[PDB]
Amino acid sequence: MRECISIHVGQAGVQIGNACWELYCLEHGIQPDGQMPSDKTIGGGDDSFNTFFSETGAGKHVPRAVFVDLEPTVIDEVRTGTYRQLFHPEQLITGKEDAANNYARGHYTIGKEIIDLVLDRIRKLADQCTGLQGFLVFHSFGGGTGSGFTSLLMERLSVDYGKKSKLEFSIYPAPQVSTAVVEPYNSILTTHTTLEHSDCAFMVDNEAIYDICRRNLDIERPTYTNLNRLISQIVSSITASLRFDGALNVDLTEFQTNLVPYPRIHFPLATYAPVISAEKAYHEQLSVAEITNACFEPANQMVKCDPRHGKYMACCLLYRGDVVPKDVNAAIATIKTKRSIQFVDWCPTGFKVGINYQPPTVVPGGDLAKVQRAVCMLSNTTAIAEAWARLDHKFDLMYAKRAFVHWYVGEGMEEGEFSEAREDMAALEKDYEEVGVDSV
Amino acid sequence: MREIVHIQAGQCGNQIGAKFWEVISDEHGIDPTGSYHGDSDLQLERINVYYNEATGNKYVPRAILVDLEPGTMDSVRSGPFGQIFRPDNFVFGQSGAGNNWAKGHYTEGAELVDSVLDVVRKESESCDCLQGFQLTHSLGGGTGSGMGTLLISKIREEYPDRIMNTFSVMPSPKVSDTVVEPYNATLSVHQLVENTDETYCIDNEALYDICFRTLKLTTPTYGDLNHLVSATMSGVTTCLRFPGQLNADLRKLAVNMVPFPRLHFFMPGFAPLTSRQQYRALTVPELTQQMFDSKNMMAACDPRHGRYLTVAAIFRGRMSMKEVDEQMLNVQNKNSSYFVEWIPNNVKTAVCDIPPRGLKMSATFIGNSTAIQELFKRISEQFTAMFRRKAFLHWYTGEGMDEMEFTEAESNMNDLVSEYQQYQDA
Ligand SMILES: C=C/C=C\[C@H](C)[C@H](OC(N)=O)[C@@H](C)[C@H](O)[C@@H](C)C/C(C)=C\[C@H](C)[C@@H](O)[C@@H](C)/C=C\[C@@H](O)C[C@@H]1OC(=O)[C@H](C)[C@@H](O)[C@H]1C
Ligand SMILES: Nc1nc2c(ncn2[C@@H]2O[C@H](COP(=O)(O)OP(=O)(O)OP(=O)(O)O)[C@@H](O)[C@H]2O)c(=O)[nH]1
Ligand SMILES: Nc1nc2c(ncn2[C@@H]2O[C@H](COP(=O)(O)OP(=O)(O)O)[C@@H](O)[C@H]2O)c(=O)[nH]1
Ligand SMILES: [Ca+2]
Ligand SMILES: [Ca+2]
Ligand SMILES: [Mg+2]
Ligand SMILES: [Mg+2]
Repeated sequence: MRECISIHVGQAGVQIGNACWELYCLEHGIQPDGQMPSDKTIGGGDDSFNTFFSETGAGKHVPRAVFVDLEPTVIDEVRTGTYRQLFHPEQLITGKEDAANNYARGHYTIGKEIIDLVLDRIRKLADQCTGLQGFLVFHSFGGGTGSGFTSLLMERLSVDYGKKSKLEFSIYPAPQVSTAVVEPYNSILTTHTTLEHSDCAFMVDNEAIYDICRRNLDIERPTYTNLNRLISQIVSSITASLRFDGALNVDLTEFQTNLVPYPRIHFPLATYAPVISAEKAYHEQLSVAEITNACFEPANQMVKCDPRHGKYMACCLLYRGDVVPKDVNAAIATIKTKRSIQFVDWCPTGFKVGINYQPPTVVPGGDLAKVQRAVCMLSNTTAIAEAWARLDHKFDLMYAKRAFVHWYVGEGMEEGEFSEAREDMAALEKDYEEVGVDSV
Repeated sequence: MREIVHIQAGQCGNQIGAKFWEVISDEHGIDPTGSYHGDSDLQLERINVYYNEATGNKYVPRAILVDLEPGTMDSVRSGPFGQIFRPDNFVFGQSGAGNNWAKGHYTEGAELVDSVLDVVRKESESCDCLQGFQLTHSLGGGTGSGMGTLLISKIREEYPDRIMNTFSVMPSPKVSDTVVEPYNATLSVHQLVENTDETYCIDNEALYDICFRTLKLTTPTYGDLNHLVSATMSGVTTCLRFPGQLNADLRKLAVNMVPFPRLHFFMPGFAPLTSRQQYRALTVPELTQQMFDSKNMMAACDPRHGRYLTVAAIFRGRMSMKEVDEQMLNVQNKNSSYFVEWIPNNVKTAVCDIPPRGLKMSATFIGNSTAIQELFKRISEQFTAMFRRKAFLHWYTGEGMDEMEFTEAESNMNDLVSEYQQYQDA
């Protein structure tokens, strides 16, 4: 019951997938060969970690996950690497030719050749669930597969699973690690196409994560490995309620109720603390008060934007590790009397709190200090629309001259799809303005 | 034998209900295995009101446990007195109700409700003379609120001549799980206005404030709130469970307490409320004054902000009935303005010799006060603050509801508020 199926799409989705599943295994005591000594029920169970892992009769704990990419070289490293025994070969799906940074190739030309196979593989995972709750879809905005194939997949999932929940972790592009000039096109196209098919989407701004690694972990020039380990800690905080039990544990769906006031307004801002090196953490315990305060520091947000210049529609605090309500309540009280936290007038101002008692874990050879306690704040703020504004403006600059548009038209698309997508984004930006205006 | 059938629904409903059965089982001398080990015949005289007798002189709660997910009832079954319940009386689904009245009332709850009614019928069928039903639930979630009120409607259809009694936990922003609680509570209150005879209104903020301010609990838990509620429920049902003259059954209670059919929402109270001086002897005068103290009441409504239509007071323990009568007469004679003058002798007092475990004496207060309108006004305000912007409505329209049903629920509760106001000025 309550199974969740993860789908990792394109290079960013897959490599972030690598980092998350490695981290989950460490959190649950699952070895790279899938064996889990502590699990006394062989070949099945309804434990909390079974939401993310199925079990074979031979005692293997297998991720409820599909990895998909239109070229093979990223997934080949999964097939041949440390956790290769973890996955059944059929869970790892590849084509020969990628989408060349072109949404149109991901959604149409190349994607259509593999979409039926991908859905068949997902169906095989679904059939093994007794109470499937929904999907978690990991992908970049900027890549041709991450944008175009993800959109196609989400559309097809709506048809095949109806209104079964679909959540995204979406990688928003940054110039420091971007690989295509057309990523703003791809971002607007996939955001428009997927908008009606996603229930909730956690955007991860690569520039925000890049900055955090440079500033808080003292990494000179962060690699995807650096970025992905941090992102997996944040993803793990968000899914921990699904994978662990506990008296004070609050289900993600319950936070979701508060986080989505209207279908289109479904983009929470995640903030995570503490991000600190081993050298800085040594002999320096960060209390509940300190990590809570850090959530209202914009430098620690997963998306660059300024909530102090917007309005809140929800604030959720997801704690893990050595944390009790007494300390949380005191920390929140201090914050309410010192911070730029303004809510819209049609929303209650209470902070919603969840506590998972299983302490944070780290991967060997990582940059993050092992800490006793951590917190992920999920807020619904009008400020996140800043991210759309920046992207929409880059789109406008290029599209006014129709730069690179021939690449998309050549693969069968029409200018009509571009302006339709961009108008949807304009409406979204306007939606975020409107929800912030006071009631009459 | 006037049997009562007990139903507990959803997370709040089952956690409080489990505590309730723990508390009254101890009072009746029933251990966790259903065996009787008391030393007083008073314990068994009306035991059949709440318990069935099984083979081997076992007593089994006439209780049905209902939820749309298995978690809380798993905990109940694993709890202290979990094995005392009839295994077949656990009725549950797997998908949950997501804090959504529509899921409880129209979609998920609809799929489960017939199986619940089958167990309700089985229990009713063996009753020599069924009084009616008591339901424990919250109004702020999905299962207790939505499926609980669906249940009440179907029970009324099948048992239209039986009394329906609820213990209903009202949500508060201060002790809140989700922002949609005012939607769920407003939808449910209209159901309760039409389909219950008596509803005890328990405000979670009142419970929290009693724990923090009076009991000096620095960080109250749901567990703490639930022990308050359980103690209160034990007190208010004392007249049903032990030999007595006043309000000895559900119908006679309703006839005494409900002068107008819609105004059947009660403010309960309990004394003593003591912080951990806890050994100090309590006097009847002190019991009486605390029982009527707003701080000892559980609807977060100021009694002095309205008037009492009717009041029932129950005293427990060995004490002077002469002094009880004197003290009760004193309260009415010294604050007579807060009792409506057009219902003569509207304060009834009962005394029961058996006090709650670990106390020499205690007192429970049940008030039908027009000040309860403050509770519904609060809910109505919170409702409108969101509804004016149609915020969070998609959770409900996605289950097939339309906005018109929210508009009608809103109007209905504002009508109720107006109806209280007219008798407060009468
Ligand atoms: C927090 C106060 C606890 C105990 C007090 C000293 C008092 O106890 C005595 N003996 O006088 C009691 C009556 C308090 O005034 C009550 C408010 C306590 C209350 C009902 C709830 C608290 C919120 C909750 O934390 C709870 C776990 C704490 C103690 C309960 O075990 C007390 C017993 O509970 C009962 O059901 C009977 C009435 C009786 O046996 C009572 C002695
Ligand atoms: N955080 C993170 N971002 C990545 C990673 N790999 C790629 N990206 C970002 O993703 C975008 C590029 O899309 P990719 O996922 O590489 O492209 P793809 O989905 O494989 O699509 P095609 O290769 O065009 O078929 C750029 O913004 C990159 O900076 C990664 O491992 N981690
Ligand atoms: N007093 C009390 N209130 C509770 C408890 N659990 C939940 N609540 C309240 O009940 C409402 C949530 O409904 P809940 O019963 O959890 O939802 P359901 O399981 O769908 O009926 C909110 O107002 C909570 O504050 C409890 O154990 N005790
Ligand atoms: Ca197992
Ligand atoms: Ca169903
Ligand atoms: Mg690629
Ligand atoms: Mg709940």
